[PDB]
Amino acid sequence: ASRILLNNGAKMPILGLGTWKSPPGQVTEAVKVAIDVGYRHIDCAHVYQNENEVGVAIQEKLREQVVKREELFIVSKLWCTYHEKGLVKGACQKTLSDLKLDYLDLYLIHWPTGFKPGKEFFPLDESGNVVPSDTNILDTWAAMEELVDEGLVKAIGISNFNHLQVEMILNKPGLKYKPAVNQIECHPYLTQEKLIQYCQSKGIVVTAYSPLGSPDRPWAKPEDPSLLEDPRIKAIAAKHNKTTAQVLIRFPMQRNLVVIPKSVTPERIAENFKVFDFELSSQDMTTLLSYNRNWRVCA
Ligand SMILES: NC(=O)c1ccc[n+]([C@@H]2O[C@H](COP(=O)([O-])OP(=O)(O)OC[C@H]3O[C@@H](n4cnc5c(N)ncnc54)[C@H](OP(=O)(O)O)[C@@H]3O)[C@@H](O)[C@H]2O)c1
Ligand SMILES: *CC(=O)[C@]12C[C@](C(=O)OCC)(C1)C2
Repeated sequence: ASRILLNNGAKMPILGLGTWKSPPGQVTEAVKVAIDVGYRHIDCAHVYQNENEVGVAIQEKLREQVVKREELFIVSKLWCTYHEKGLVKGACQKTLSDLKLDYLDLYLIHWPTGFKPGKEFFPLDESGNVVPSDTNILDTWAAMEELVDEGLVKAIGISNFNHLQVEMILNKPGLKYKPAVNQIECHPYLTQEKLIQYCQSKGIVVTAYSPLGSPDRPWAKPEDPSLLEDPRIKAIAAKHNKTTAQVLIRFPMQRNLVVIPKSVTPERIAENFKVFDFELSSQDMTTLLSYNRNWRVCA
């Protein structure tokens, strides 16, 4: 099965293309190649600063008759400076305009924390701390629900929400739509077993971000661990005649997760799609889960 049924009745492709850190001048080609090779799910965000160029690729592939819109599953996210109820719709409309789309398949609250609204993505103060906004996730959620009612988005969800934050949404007085997805960091060093089990028990699909460990993340240091170079994981890959990246993508798939590896390199975009022709064993899965160290790319 290449798609997972969401609680809104739509089917979400279990493999998607990530676009954080994909330069504007390279992401159009990346999305074009991804669609050609079979990807039908693109993970986007306003803060990635490249939605226009993602949209150019989508429009070109629609024009070429490679895909139709209903075959694509386009995800974007609401940035922290737009958590005020009155700003959510405008943020969504700006993303739709940049992507050249009439609707999104899924729109996520990018992080539970609201930041001061304004012209800074990351308003900071002298202590190095973010300037927050007078917002809370329940009022922001009500504004997200309105986007579903208006037909701008087919599903709404959350990202980087912990157990208690998910529970706060689910217990929200007046709740209209449950979150369809929680998108969280997940890989062998941060396996998220409890949060995943909780979300799945509530019918919330989990998407694993940074599944390769985000080796291109800013501020990576030589002392940091590296999933792609972990010899224990290389050994599992060699056993299956696959690459380490392919093992790391297949791992979340066998946990009934969606996974969104990022690449701008055509060969790697294609390699990362070749994960439907093999199975990790039960022991492979248990062994990968045993590597958890609660180590986060995104703190
Ligand atoms: N919701 C959130 O807060 C959040 C946070 C983080 C990420 N995300 C989403 O999740 C996506 C994936 O996470 P990520 O971008 O942090 O990192 P990632 O997908 O774990 O890793 C991307 C890095 O791996 C390299 N790579 C890709 N395929 C490879 C392969 N087959 N062999 C070797 N290297 C390979 C890429 O290189 P090249 O691109 O140069 O090929 C890039 O350096 C993001 O792009 C974004 O869409 C969301
Ligand atoms: C990893 C972490 O933390 C993070 C937040 C982010 C974004 O998105 O930014 C903007 C670009 C993910 C970084």
